[PDB]
Amino acid sequence: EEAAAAGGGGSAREGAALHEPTWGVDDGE
Amino acid sequence: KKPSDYGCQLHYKHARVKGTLITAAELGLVDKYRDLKRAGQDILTCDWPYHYSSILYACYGNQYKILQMVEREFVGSTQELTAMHTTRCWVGKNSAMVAAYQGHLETMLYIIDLDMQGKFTEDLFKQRDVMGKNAMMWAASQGHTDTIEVLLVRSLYRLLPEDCADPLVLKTRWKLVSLLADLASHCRDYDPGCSRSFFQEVLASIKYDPVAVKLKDVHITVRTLQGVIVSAYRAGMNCMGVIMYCQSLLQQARYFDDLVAQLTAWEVKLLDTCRNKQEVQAILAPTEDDPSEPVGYALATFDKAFLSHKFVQQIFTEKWDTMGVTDYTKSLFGVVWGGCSLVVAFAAWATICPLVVVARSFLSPVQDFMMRGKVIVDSRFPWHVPLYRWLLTQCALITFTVLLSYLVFSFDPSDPVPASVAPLNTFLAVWCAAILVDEVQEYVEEGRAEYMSSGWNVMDVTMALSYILHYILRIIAVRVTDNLNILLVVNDLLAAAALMAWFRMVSVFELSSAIGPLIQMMKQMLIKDVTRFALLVLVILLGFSVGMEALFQEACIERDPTTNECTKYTSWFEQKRVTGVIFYLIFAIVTAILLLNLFIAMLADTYTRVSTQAMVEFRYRKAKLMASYSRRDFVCPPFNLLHLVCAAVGNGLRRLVWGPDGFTPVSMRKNETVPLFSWYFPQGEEMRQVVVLQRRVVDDFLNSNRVALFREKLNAELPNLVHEMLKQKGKGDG
Amino acid sequence: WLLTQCALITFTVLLSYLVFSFDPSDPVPASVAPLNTFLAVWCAAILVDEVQEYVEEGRAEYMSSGWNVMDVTMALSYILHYILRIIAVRVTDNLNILLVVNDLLAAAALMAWFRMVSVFELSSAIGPLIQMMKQMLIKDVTRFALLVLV
Amino acid sequence: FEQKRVTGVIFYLIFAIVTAILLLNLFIAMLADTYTRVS
Amino acid sequence: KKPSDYGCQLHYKHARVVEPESTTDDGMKRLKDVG
Amino acid sequence: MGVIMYCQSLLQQARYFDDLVAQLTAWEVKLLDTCRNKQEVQAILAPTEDDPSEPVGYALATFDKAFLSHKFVQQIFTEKWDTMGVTDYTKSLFGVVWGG
Amino acid sequence: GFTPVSMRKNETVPLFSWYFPQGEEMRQVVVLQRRVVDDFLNSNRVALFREKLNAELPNLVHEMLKQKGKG
Amino acid sequence: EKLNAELPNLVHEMLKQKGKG
Ligand SMILES: CCCCCCCCCCCCCCCC(=O)OC[C@@H](COP(=O)(O)O[C@@H]1[C@H](O)[C@H](O)[C@@H](OP(=O)(O)O)[C@H](OP(=O)(O)O)[C@H]1O)OC(=O)CCCCCCCCCCCCCCC
Ligand SMILES: CCCCCCCCCCCCCCCC(=O)OC[C@@H](COP(=O)(O)O[C@@H]1[C@H](O)[C@H](O)[C@@H](OP(=O)(O)O)[C@H](OP(=O)(O)O)[C@H]1O)OC(=O)CCCCCCCCCCCCCCC
Ligand SMILES: CCCCCCCC/C=C\CCCCCCCC(=O)OC[C@H](COP(=O)(O)OCC[N+](C)(C)C)OC(=O)CCCCCCC/C=C\CCCCCCCC
Ligand SMILES: CCCCCCCC(=O)OC[C@H](COP(=O)(O)O[C@@H]1[C@H](O)[C@H](O)[C@@H](OP(=O)(O)O)[C@H](OP(=O)(O)O)[C@H]1O)OC(=O)CCCCCCC
Ligand SMILES: CCCCCCCC(=O)OC[C@H](COP(=O)(O)O[C@@H]1[C@H](O)[C@H](O)[C@@H](OP(=O)(O)O)[C@H](OP(=O)(O)O)[C@H]1O)OC(=O)CCCCCCC
Repeated sequence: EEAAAAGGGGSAREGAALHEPTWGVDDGE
Repeated sequence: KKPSDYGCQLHYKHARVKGTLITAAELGLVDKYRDLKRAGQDILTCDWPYHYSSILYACYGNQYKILQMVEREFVGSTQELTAMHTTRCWVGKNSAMVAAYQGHLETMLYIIDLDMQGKFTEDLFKQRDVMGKNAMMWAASQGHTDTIEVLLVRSLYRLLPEDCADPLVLKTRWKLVSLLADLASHCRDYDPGCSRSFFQEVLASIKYDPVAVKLKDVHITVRTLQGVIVSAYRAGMNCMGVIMYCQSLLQQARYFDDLVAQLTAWEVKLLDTCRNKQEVQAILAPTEDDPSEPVGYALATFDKAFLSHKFVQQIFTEKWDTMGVTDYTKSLFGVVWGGCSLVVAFAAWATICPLVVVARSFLSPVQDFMMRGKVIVDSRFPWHVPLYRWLLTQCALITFTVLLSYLVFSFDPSDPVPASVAPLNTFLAVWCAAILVDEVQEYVEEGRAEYMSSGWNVMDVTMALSYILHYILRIIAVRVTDNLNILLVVNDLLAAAALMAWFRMVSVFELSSAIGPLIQMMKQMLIKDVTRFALLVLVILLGFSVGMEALFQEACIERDPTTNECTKYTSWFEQKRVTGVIFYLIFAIVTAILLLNLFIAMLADTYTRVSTQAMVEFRYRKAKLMASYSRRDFVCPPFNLLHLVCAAVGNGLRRLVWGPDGFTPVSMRKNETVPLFSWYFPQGEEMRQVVVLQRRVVDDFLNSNRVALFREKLNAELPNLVHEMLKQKGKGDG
Repeated sequence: WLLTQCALITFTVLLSYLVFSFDPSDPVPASVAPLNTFLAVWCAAILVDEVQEYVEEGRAEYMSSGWNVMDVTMALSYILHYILRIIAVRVTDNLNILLVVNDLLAAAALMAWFRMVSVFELSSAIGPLIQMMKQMLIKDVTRFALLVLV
Repeated sequence: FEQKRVTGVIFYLIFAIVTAILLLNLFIAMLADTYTRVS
Repeated sequence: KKPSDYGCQLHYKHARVVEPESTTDDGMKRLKDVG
Repeated sequence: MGVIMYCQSLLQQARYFDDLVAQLTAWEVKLLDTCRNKQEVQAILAPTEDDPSEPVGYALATFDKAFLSHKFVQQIFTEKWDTMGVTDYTKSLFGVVWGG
Repeated sequence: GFTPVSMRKNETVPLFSWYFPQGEEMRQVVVLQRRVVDDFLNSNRVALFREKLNAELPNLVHEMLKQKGKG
Repeated sequence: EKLNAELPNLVHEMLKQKGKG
């Protein structure tokens, strides 16, 4: 999915169609 | 095996496995239609109970093939072909209605292609039938959403002019027609030899060389309307009027309420892109070049979002009330000095208004004097102020209901014969005669639409028509015939006419903002909610009234020979009967509670719906009123009748004496030889300054849509741009 | 649908003509009249039609319309009115069961006329009054009538 | 006889119903104005 | 064929007569009235 | 459309999932507005030979209010049930007389 | 054959006439349902993510500055 | 409230720099 959603979508559903960020959240404080 | 869990829950449960041209038209046999027409018998053999030709069964049963054979083989001219498609049904449908009366894209696209190419002589899609329906109004009523779009694309194409040559008005004509040519794209012609697409001769004559589809690309979307509003403006048309016209195309379709709400949100975005009044009246004004008024079209099609804006309520106010007399109520000085000037100048009105109407029809220096004013319009020439014409109307309205309630509180059982006519009882019969003349030339001159959707024109007929019918049926029930029960119908016609007059007199509160959206509510939870709940109660009350008779009916059996004794407990020792009538009347009271509870919750729905729109309906009923009196003459309905008589006499004179005189007092209210506002058609070097000032406003509007349609092109790919800035972060590259 | 409703306005006209054109001083053929027994054949054939659309379309579909109850209950009452009138006119002539006979025909004449608001189901503006009165008798009445009773 | 007291009372019933409905319509307009201020 | 669909629906209805020299600025639109 | 109706019938007998029935009823009406004409409405609701799964007759069987009330689902019934326009003859002056 | 059935609710015929296509109608319906519902399913993937980027917006901006911390 | 309504324009300015510099 990281390679199919690398340039717009190779799963033919504009991405891998179940794939997003989740860039990453922090704890801090 | 057995299916899934989803299997036995969603899957399909059951188990499965002639001599006329008409019946060769409906079935679609081309050669059998060609052979029997070479013997013929007609080409318009019409069957009896419904008046269908042999053409209108091809349009019926979706054969564009044999409609195309007749257009190739058996036709001589344009004028002969349109006589075949315009052969009405027994209801009145032509060829284009029947193909839109039921969803037949493949036939509708043939007729439209015959209409783009100019092979007709009448507007085939603009004709009506018995019900006044249209080809676009049948396809919207039945709901065939795939022939509605094909009729939308035709009316958007036909808006754009074919004579101008601008590169963006020729691109978007190519991109509307090729939305239809790609819509058919199958369905070739009947000849298996020379085969060609439908819109061959229309994309050819357009002069434009273009230098897994989605459903964003085969339907009219919001970026397709924006290509029309620009290209209509770029080709030279009123951009405020193209938005109102494309809106009222899409309200006719009933299935594009997501595009109606966008076009409304552009006629409110363009309407407050203006700043001054000089910019409002530069984009709402007609010129010599485009004569299109958009203010008169909005109050013809009842456009409550336009017609109640801050800037539209400002251009009506500076003609209706330029002095602020409507705010001499919120003060003690205003009520005393405004009220005292009203009873003076209504006393002065009723004594001079007959003397002006006589001395204006044949006393020409006065008619040229009464035209003076009406551009200054204010207290210097007070008979042209449209607020003042409304005040005299409401003063001549209360005077009728005082002189009518004095007619009924001053009746006595004292004298029958010299009281049938009176100086009062006959004067109001002339008054009510001149209300009925007023409603005729209101109905005739405007029309049936704005008559029934108005203030109280339907009510003001009945209080005028029943008093006249009181007045006549009292005259001929003293002298012509002697006396009957006809005398007691006379007291009911005066009881209706005295009731309807006092309920007419609450039109003095059309302008109050506290008592205004309270009368319009109470009209609306009385002509909607009560006349549909009374039909329900009449069925329920007639069932209890039948069921009482079946409960009290007798059965008399104590006799030895025949019919001797008979038990009496009717009302419509035997202590059993009252028990059943008590339980029956309890079931009726529970029924009365259950319907009084549904009537009160019915009305509280209507209060919530008419008071979420209190100050938009009010500012729309106000501007339908500020526009009605700005065209209306100062003669109220009691002197409406004197104006018709002196103008019929006084203009018959100046047909014998001097000839091309003109300036006659015209025999109509709501004058036509006036553009509504004085800032309309601006000849001279004010046209050059409007056209500059319009193009400033519209060009700054068209690129705040082009910005706001760019942010939606970025909302569609927001999870694709976040993934690209996150990789352009210094994980990989800086 | 229109022949269903035109055969249903016809039923409550003939039923309400029966209670008005009822002559009391009439012998024992007032029980078996032509009009009194044609309406009993009618309500016989309504009951056989409800057992057909009880077995075919089921039970959860049958008890989800609200008019299938009133088709039974005015048929079952008039067909019991037709029997007990015959018995109470030549077999046992007493006012104990006679006042039941006049009570069934009153019950069967209401549910004829409550059945005739069914023509308004397709009309807008009276259609939503058939549904806000039906849902009121489903949801609300059976929890407020148990407190008015207390 | 002569249908004489019936013609007037069918206007007595129209006038009383279309007034009592018109007051009740105006009392729902006051219950729902004071509700929005109470609440 | 000379009118359009937009034309029948939106243009000014009646036939008027062009005044010879009629201004529409705020003053001088009122020369016939004020004097 | 069958899976959205099936997953909603699951979670409505689960009784403690009302933030998910509100989302699956909102996706059932969002699918039925992506559909633009009648040709696309009856192409997501039609059972083909591959999957013989009707979602219309299953919405009738589980008493679905939000589906059968929709303006594109009220159109497939009235296309088939009327097909002549004789309901719309009762909104004219010359039609109530002849129709009656 | 074609004897009058005593059972009402004719169960042989389907509900609508457009139910089971047999040919080129079946190949067109498949092209129309893939066209519609692939643009239903895209506009839910975007509209769910927008509610994730609303509630977690100061964490995307903080990850764009955290790269100054590492690399 | 400015960054809510104009959020896809901040993300587009972070990618527009790939366009210029
Ligand atoms: C022999 C003479 C005896 C007469 C006996 C009279 C006894 C008192 C009866 C008083 C009722 C007189 C008629 C009702 C007066 C009235 O309320 O206003 C007159 C007009 C109202 O026009 P509008 O423009 O002002 O009011 C709206 C408004 O302007 C909307 O904006 C428009 O929508 P639109 O713009 O989209 O078109 C409406 O148009 P539409 O019709 O299409 O909805 C329009 O009607 O009344 C009518 O149209 C007549 C239609 C029937 C009205 C109901 C009558 C009231 C009586 C009901 C209770 C009877 C119960 C009987 C119980 C025994
Ligand atoms: C004391 C009772 C006062 C009642 C006041 C009646 C006022 C009549 C107003 C005019 C009637 C129009 C509206 C009536 C239409 C109608 O359908 O009648 C309603 C029904 C209510 O049940 P349902 O069929 O809808 O059956 C429901 C329904 O199918 C739900 O939809 C289901 O839920 P579901 O959706 O999940 O399937 C329910 O199952 P559940 O248990 O799960 O909830 C099921 O029970 O009521 C009636 O038919 C009776 C109303 C009129 C009464 C007529 C009979 C009275 C005759 C007695 C006369 C007394 C004379 C005796 C002395 C001589
Ligand atoms: C054919 C004629 C038929 C009869 C029509 C006569 C007029 C009757 C119509 C309406 C008057 C009744 C309604 C008045 C309501 C309250 C009046 C009021 O509230 O007043 C408010 C303002 C105050 O003015 P302002 O300071 O705000 O600005 C004005 C200064 N400016 C002009 C420079 C801008 O306006 C004014 O007072 C000016 C208004 C005062 C005029 C009303 C009293 C006049 C009495 C009799 C006139 C009869 C003439 C007969 C001639 C026959 C034909 C030759
Ligand atoms: C009585 C003499 C008083 C001076 C005469 C001149 C006064 C005159 O003729 O005005 C009519 C008056 C207007 O309404 P009225 O003054 O009561 O007050 C309106 C209302 O109260 C709001 O304040 C305003 O709404 P909004 O918040 O701003 O939106 C509205 O302004 P606008 O919205 O309209 O701009 C106000 O006009 O209505 C009558 O009460 C009946 C009077 C008797 C009429 C019958 C005459 C016989
Ligand atoms: C004489 C009747 C002949 C034709 C039969 C007509 C059969 C029939 O259904 O009409 C019922 C009739 C009129 O009501 P009617 O059905 O016409 O109601 C309209 C109809 O539903 C339209 O289709 C609706 O438009 P749409 O669908 O939403 O687009 C429209 O809403 P709107 O959008 O316009 O606001 C509705 O107003 O109501 C009666 O009084 C009972 C008489 C039943 C007669 C029983 C036998 C005597």
